[PDB]
Amino acid sequence: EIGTVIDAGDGIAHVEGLPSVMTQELLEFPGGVLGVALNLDEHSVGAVILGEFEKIEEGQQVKRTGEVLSVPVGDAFLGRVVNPLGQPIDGQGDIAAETRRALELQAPSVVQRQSVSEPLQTGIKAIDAMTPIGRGQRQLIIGDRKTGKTAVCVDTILNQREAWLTGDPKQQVRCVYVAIGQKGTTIASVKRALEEGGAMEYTTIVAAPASDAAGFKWLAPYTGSAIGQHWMYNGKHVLIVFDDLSKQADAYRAISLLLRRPPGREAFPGDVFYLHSRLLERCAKLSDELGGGSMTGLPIIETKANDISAFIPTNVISITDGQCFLESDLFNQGVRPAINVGVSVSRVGGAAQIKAMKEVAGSLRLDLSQYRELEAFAAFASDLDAASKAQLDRGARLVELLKQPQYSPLAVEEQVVAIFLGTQGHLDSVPVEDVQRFESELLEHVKASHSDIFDGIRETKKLSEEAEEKLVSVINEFKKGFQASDGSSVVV
Amino acid sequence: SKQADAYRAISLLLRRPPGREAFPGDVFYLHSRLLERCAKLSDELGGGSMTGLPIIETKANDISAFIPTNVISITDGQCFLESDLFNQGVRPAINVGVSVSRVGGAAQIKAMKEVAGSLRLDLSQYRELEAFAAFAS
Amino acid sequence: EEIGTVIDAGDGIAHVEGLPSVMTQELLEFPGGVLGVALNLDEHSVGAVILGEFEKIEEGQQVKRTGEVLSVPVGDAFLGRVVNPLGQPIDGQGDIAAETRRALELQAP
Amino acid sequence: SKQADAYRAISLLLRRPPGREAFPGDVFYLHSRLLERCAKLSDELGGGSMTGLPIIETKANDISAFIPTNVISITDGQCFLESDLFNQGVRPAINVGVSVSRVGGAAQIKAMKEVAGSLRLDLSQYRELEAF
Amino acid sequence: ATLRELRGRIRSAGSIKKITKAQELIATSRIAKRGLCGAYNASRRRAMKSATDNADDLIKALTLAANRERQAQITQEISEIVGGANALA
Amino acid sequence: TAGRVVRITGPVVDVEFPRGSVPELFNALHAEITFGALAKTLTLEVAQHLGDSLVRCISMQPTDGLVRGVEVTDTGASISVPVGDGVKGHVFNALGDCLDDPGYGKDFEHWSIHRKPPAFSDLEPRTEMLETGLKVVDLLTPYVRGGKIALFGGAGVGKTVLIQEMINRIARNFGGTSVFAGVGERTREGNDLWVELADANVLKDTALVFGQMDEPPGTRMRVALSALTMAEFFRDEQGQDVLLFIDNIFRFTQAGSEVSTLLGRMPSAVGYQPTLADEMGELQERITSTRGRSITSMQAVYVPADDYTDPAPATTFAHLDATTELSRAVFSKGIFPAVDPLASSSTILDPAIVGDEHYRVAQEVIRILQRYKDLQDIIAILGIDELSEEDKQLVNRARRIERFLSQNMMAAEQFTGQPGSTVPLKETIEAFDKLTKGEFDHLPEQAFFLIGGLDDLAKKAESLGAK
Amino acid sequence: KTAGRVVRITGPVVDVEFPRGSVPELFNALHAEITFGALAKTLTLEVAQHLGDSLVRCISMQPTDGLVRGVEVTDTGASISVPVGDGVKGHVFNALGDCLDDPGYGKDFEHWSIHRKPPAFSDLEPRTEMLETGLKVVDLLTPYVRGGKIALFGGAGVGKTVLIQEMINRIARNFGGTSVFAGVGERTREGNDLWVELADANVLKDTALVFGQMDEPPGTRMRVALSALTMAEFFRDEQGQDVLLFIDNIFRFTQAGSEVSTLLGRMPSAVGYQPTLADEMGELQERITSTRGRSITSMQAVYVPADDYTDPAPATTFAHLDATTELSRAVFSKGIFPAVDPLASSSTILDPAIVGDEHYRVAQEVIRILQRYKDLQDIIAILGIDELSEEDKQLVNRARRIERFLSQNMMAAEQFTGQPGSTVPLKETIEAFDKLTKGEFDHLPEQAFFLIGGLDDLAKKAESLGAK
Ligand SMILES: Nc1ncnc2c1ncn2[C@@H]1O[C@H](COP(=O)(O)OP(=O)(O)OP(=O)(O)O)[C@@H](O)[C@H]1O
Ligand SMILES: Nc1ncnc2c1ncn2[C@@H]1O[C@H](COP(=O)(O)OP(=O)(O)OP(=O)(O)O)[C@@H](O)[C@H]1O
Ligand SMILES: Nc1ncnc2c1ncn2[C@@H]1O[C@H](COP(=O)(O)OP(=O)(O)O)[C@@H](O)[C@H]1O
Ligand SMILES: [Mg+2]
Ligand SMILES: [Mg+2]
Ligand SMILES: [Mg+2]
Repeated sequence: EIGTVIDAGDGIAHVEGLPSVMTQELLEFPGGVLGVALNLDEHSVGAVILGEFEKIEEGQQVKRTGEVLSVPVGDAFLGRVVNPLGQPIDGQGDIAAETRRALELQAPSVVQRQSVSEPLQTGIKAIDAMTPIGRGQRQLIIGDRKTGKTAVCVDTILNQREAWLTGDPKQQVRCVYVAIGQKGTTIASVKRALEEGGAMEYTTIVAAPASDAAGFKWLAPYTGSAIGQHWMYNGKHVLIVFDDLSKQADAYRAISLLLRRPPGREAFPGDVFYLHSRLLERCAKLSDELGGGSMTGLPIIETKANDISAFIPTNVISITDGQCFLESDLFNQGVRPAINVGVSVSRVGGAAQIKAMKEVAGSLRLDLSQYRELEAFAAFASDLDAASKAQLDRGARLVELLKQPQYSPLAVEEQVVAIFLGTQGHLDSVPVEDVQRFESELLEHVKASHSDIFDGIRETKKLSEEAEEKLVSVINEFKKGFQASDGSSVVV
Repeated sequence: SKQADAYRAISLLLRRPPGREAFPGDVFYLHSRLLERCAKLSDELGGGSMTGLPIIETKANDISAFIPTNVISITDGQCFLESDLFNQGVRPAINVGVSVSRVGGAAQIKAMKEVAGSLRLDLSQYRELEAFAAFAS
Repeated sequence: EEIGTVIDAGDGIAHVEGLPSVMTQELLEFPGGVLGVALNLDEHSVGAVILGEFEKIEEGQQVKRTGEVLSVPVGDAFLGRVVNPLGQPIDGQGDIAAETRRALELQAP
Repeated sequence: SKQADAYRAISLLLRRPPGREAFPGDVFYLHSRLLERCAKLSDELGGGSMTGLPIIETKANDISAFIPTNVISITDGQCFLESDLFNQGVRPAINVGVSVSRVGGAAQIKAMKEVAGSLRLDLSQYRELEAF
Repeated sequence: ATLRELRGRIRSAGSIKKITKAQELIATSRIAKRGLCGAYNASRRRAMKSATDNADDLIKALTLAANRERQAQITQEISEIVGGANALA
Repeated sequence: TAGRVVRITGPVVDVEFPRGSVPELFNALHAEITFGALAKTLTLEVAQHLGDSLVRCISMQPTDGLVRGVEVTDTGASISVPVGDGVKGHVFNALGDCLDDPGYGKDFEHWSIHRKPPAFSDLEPRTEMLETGLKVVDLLTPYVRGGKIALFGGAGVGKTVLIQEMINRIARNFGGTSVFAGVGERTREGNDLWVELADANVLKDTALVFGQMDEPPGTRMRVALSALTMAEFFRDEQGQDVLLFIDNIFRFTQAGSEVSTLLGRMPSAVGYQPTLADEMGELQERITSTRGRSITSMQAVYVPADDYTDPAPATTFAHLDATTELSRAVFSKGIFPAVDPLASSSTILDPAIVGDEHYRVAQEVIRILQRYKDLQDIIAILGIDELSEEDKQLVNRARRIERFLSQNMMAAEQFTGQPGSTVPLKETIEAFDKLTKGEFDHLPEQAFFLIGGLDDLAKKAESLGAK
Repeated sequence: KTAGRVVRITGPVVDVEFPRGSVPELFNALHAEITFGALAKTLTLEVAQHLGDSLVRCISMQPTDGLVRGVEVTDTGASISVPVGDGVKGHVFNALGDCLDDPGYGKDFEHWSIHRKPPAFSDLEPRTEMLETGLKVVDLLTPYVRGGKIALFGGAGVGKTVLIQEMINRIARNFGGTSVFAGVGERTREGNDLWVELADANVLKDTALVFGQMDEPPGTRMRVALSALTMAEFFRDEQGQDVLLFIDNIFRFTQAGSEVSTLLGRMPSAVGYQPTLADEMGELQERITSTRGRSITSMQAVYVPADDYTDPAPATTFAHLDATTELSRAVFSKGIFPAVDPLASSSTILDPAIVGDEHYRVAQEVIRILQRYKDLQDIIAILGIDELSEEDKQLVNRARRIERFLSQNMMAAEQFTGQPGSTVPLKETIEAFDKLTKGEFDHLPEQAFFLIGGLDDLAKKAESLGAK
């Protein structure tokens, strides 16, 4: 069966014939071009061209592969950059594919899963303590441009370095980074950041730069999802980042409009929500009978003018297992990461944290939300009561504590100790302006003199009573020698 | 409002050209035709009458929407009910400042007209003076 | 001569069948001294935007070519005169001795 | 502004999908190709020139609307008359802060330049000073 | 969302306006007979008159923005509706 | 006498039949996908009669792999689901297939998912209060036994946590059957609910029907009808009290709007299907209690973009007896449950049913909160000190009241690490009456945050040092 | 035979029917003749779509006025090509490659197609070398990248073109490589002024000008950028030069694309823009990149419609830029030049790993102070600075002084004020802003910081105002 291109243009084609073509089938156009059949009617077949559509012409012969969209999958994809078809684009040679995997495969059923119970440490105090991410969770990194979303995702990928070095498949996390509509040099810089941190040893990049046709930008998240799913169904743990899904939505809208499907809100196709939802429901925590593997999703959404009420941001927020709002106003204030505490949450909750972090950070998010509310309320108070003053001081110290620079991941034990400092009142004596330094210094002290606390937390996942008392004693002893910038003693 | 929504559904399913808020071009005609049958007949026709009390449900107290605008234009007077007054304890929560009856005193008995003459002035003046309740001195 | 026929007309627009040699942006005469500009040309008909009294345009009317591409008269005679966008005097002071005709869509320097 | 409204009417009657404020996508092309023909010809072409004085009606002094911004991006400066000054009695009601002449500095006799060069920004700042 | 935020800001500014006007009148009465004084520390009647005028200006600007957003929302809604209808035409 | 596929555009399939064999509307048709990696049996619901013996249908399963001109078999009846006590304790999809035990229930009685609502004569209003144990719900939004309850709110404000809390507080001790309908929600949430019900031994009395958000629009539209059919069988045949939980009902409307344009319908306002209110009315009027037969329905309603003026929640509002609107502002202030006391309502919150004291206390609380909301902006700009002494007292009272309306819920233990608490109605009324009288103005407002009753208030106050 | 004929003419878009088997390839250049005396010319059409039944839809590069149905259309066999080589330097070309200042020039040069694929991913290298312009605001808060992509956003009349001229004066003058300036949908008189100014400054001999201005059909307005990019790409790839590429204005390319899409019958996306907006922008931008070992330092002005930064065009353009400088109407109103929005503007190399710890610290302190000032502005508009706390009053004074000091007297601004511009070294900028943040200059009047250079000019103007 050979069809004939009856028309072409703008990355779309209409082909007559091929009566036995399947929906979403992969068609071959002359010159090695590939298309995907989306619209099927008696008149013709509508196809989206996946690349170099300038070579398509009326009357060309089109063959049907007989296979729906699928991509190669295997461990050989680690450390490689590929296009949404799995073809390498880093110029390093062929990739040995273990097997093939269709892009449209149903997500694990409600009975094939188990509750998310394993932490996925991002190394970032704010996320790990306030909006924890478990393995099998979908956490949305949403915010304006230049708010640090890619920074958060790249730091999360880098923080898996130690887990990868452990060598235990139950601990290792394999990373897939899908870049959609990104400038090529930005993808190159991301790859450089992963390589300098030795993260490409266990990372695959699916790249659909803005130069690519809308088909590649629409498919790239599904290609990455299939590549991650191959590992997930083999007992591995996968973390997948989509940067961004709004670019996917734009590309899909372009494809749908060119195919002349009736649009809806903001000219988007009626099934854009279905697109994103069925993409993101494949990130799951499989049951023990299926190997116990998981895929953790980190979709990234860019909001224009902090408008989270737009169509795609609203859909993606409603889809994921929690969101991590980043605000430019918070970013400029020095709150880095600029996570808006009141609106950011994780629906997995404490189940995604270790016991020690759960105990230290039990009510941190609520405490900070209430602190922000009180700070807004008491903006122009002429004489505050004692309880309000204490709450404001504690909240300011906590806000200072949650600040963190870029490319500076913290081990789970160090984060536990820092949050213990913050929430147990040991920072009340320290001036706000010094809190950060104090925190860091104390960690180093515990690293060089009382490392047994870190080892105990890391091996037992719990802060024992004896360990807690020793930590308090060490905190006070360090306070004795600590030098505050203002000169005030931080003892008692 | 629900009748207008149902008629809009019917019209759209009939592929009639939509306008503002997807309503057809004769939704105002729908409501005006409905509400102009409430009349006060002359004595030659028996002197009967029918009084209309249409209800409109606004969203976010938006009286400038399409159907509310049409119905406000059609009717002879409006009673605006506000949830803010309702929560304040004012119940029925009729906003006397903006509610109006173009028929006016012609629809009141003499005693009611006499007693209620000063009520409007007093309420308007009270609304003006509201801000000074803290400084009675 | 070439003559077309109005195949439909409404709200300031008309469609004329025929006129195979009509240019783009050409001026067409509809009966009663009405004028139109041919914006859309296709194998079926020509879409003309009417300029003036559109209410005098009827289906079946005979439409004639002018041979000019949306031009207007130009010359020193226009000083002290009031004209409509077609260059026709509306002050009621008689004809205007136009030096020549200039097309409206000539490129800028 | 009324030409833009008429062209929008024509385009909508042609069932051309509109954009911002229901205007077509080529309304900017309309105004820009109109105003690019007001030029100062070179001496080779005779040295003649045409000076354009397009008028635009804003709504509530909103110079950030679509057509006003288009024309501002087309023309060589604007003389923004604001209703506030006009009603106060200052006529002509030129808004000193907004009004500007991009290519007007050269086209000015020596004395006028020497006298008004300061005056311009002096009034521009004295608006702010009088704000207090 | 922008329209709702603009309406909220308009009501906020209105409440500010009434409270400032009441303070101005009370200050006038007290003159005839806290920090809301304008620049005494760096008078309260002058400061409250200025605050009420600024609130009036802010309310007018917010109302203009809200009306612009209302018109834009109506136009965009009609654009989507007519685009769908044309697609189905 | 079988048809064949003619057009395929996503979840909408056109099928041509021989003359005289055109299936009736809503009939279930079967088509086969034979592709190795995606072999399956598509179930198509006849949605439109296009003429010329063509019918437009919605696919319940994904259409990837479908081929034009393939055999389509007409079953002669609408989508049917198993009914009977056997459904209790199992998980089903929109088509009635059992998930926890494939092939189970194939022999039970099968009821068509499309049904008419009860006759107006049979309908009879319900006014009995349903005591939950949450201060805010019990006081300001009393729930009706056998009535319709909704939990409105945007994304991530606490609708699902509140649904789980109500399952814990109502279903656990329920003496009748329960039906949960997970309409277009997260699969992880479905698994969590299944495991939770199994742990609490309440699954044996509960029937679960799940249609997830990764399924085509057809499943999301018809899963609610399937669950409602099971609930209707329990109400009408078994004649026992039924608990019906739906989460999220808005997904039904959203799926309806997804296929609207693909079905040839012109879009209504806000890109909604023109038949939004009609479909909503059919589905919601099928959810009701009849004379002598009680269904207590609790529905989580998603409010798109926190916009309560959106046509979907606005249309939904008319179908409810009690509504709890969760607010993004309350949520961001850290108040949980994030109920907006001023926007909530209950048809039984009048003196005739709840009593004079309850009504008086609720109205005073509402008035104080409204006044505090009015003074919010003045406080934000000019500061509190510029308010009158009465206004300052009211502001403090309102802050304490809004903190006290918060509570530590049992279903929220995994989020705060704090065990939940339950407050009897009389204690709630007494405590809020004391609050509105200024009896606790001396205690810090922080003492009123995420506690239970007055004993917990005293414990927290003495922990903070107050008394 | 093999030549098609016109069947439909709807504005710049023309449908051409060809004999079976002779249908031209997409983007091929066809030629048609308009013979009417006034409008006589040779239309160059670009094949845009294949409509089927041997029909092709093409975009006209010249106005189609006077074109007649059924006239002969001849296929050139190749897409639009433009001259390349050192010869192009010092001459003015249009979108089609025709030399305007010397007609017939370049017909003998090598000709390159204006449609090309972007460089392969393996050939891309991130760039992080700072470009010292000499402006305080740019150097401090959004340093430019050498070999990177810089954009200037802003509404109508905020200083996009003046800033482009400033950067041409500060970068192109002392440049050992080649420059290409692409005027895209801009004022023709602005193009003439740029031509004259580059001739006077002696920079023209090293610069190639390509002008498709406002009074051109949308096809030309959307293809002139591709022509100039082709010239720049030849200079980058073949001659191994460091190429400067100035584009003014890219939003005009997007808007012309929108007009063409409307004329092509495509269904419109949000705000009436073309469905392929992001894809066309991606192609054009990704062609502008710098490859490994070969540097193109591009600088594009982006018009923001109705001052709406949420508009789809700039919204999509944002992602293609290493450095972004957003010009604000609010800043412009205050008379601050350049009218840069320090909070909105950004740069990818403003991190301590590239610009050093001191520069990053000073920039972040300035940004924090300005953000706090912006947050306070809402109370301030109502109640002056009088109700703020002492810390807030001090911060507001510091922020006002900082925002005045971010303004500068620019070289290109002399024609508007007669004041010669000033250049501030990066070290002096960092020192001065560190002092400002530390509060050392809080005693000077605000006007002392308005439109000056470094610390010496600050002292001179403070003396002129009777201050320390
Ligand atoms: N925690 C942090 N501390 C300091 N700087 C940070 C931090 N996170 C990000 N940045 C900086 O903020 C800028 C934006 O970072 P990033 O690229 O991650 O943001 P984004 O939101 O993904 O941006 P875009 O819209 O360009 O994709 C970069 O300069 C990055 O170095
Ligand atoms: N640094 C400056 N000093 C003084 N005046 C300036 C300065 N920059 C701009 N202007 C004034 O602003 C006017 C507009 O500047 P410019 O043409 O560069 O803006 P633009 O953003 O390119 O505008 P448009 O959208 O109209 O093309 C200039 O003509 C001049 O009047
Ligand atoms: N009682 C509570 N205490 C603390 N957090 C809560 C409570 N209820 C809800 N939340 C938070 O609200 C978020 C959304 O919860 P959920 O109800 O599952 O989503 P939705 O409200 O969209 O249905 C969760 O991440 C959870 O942390
Ligand atoms: Mg990013
Ligand atoms: Mg939920
Ligand atoms: Mg300019």
